[PDB]
Amino acid sequence: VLPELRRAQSLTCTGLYREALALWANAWQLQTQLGTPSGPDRPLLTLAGLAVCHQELEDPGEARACSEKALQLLGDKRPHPFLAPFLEAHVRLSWRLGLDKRQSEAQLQALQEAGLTSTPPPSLKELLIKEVLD
Amino acid sequence: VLPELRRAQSLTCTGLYREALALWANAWQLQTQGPDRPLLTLAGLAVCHQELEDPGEARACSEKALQLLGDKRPHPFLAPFLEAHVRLSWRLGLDKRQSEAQLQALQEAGLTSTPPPSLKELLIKEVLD
Repeated sequence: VLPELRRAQSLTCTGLYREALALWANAWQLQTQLGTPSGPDRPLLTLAGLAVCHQELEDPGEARACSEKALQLLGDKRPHPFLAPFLEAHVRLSWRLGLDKRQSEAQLQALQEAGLTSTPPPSLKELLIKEVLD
Repeated sequence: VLPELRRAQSLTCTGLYREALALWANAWQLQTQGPDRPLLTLAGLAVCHQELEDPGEARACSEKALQLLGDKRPHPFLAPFLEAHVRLSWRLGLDKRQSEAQLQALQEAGLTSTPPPSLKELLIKEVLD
């Protein structure tokens, strides 16, 4: 998705809003099914691209829809994918070193007791390799 | 920085941790010169330090990561987005009271600029390489 965002970004910065819009729009579609997102600065960047291009073009209605979607994402209690893998690595590394686990534990058992990550959470290594460097 | 990170990732997947650590660590101090590349480098360091049985460096790395993630600053996109929402709602004769109240509170507390940054500003300033 990043080569497309790259091009959409340059096009938008030059002022080719209509050319840019389609690129942001397909990148949005990619993310929304094939990942839901993953980590939410890229969705937000995409929606910012859409909102700007729609305003310039000017579908203020479509721009307002983009803003709504963004504010929902921003308002939702969505942890960031790396928070669970780090809590787990921190609980584990505290054991290896004979140190306290219970604030990192209690936090991982609240993300679990409220549904925000799996019991066994994803691991640092899992997310490391699955991350695309595009 | 990306060449160094993808090269580090592939050695980590290959199981060559000492080699990959050297790259992750160098990629870290080049970023010294949006928490995702940092978080990922720290995950690279924490995974390699751990495999090489340097658990303390790994825990240190994971400590920074938990710091970066505990950040209490508003998401940078929040204010630009409220501004856009208020402006567009007014233009279109729709309700802006809630979003405007939220923006005004951020402005009053000094958590954003008093005409906030625009969506275009953040679009420009963001780096994808």
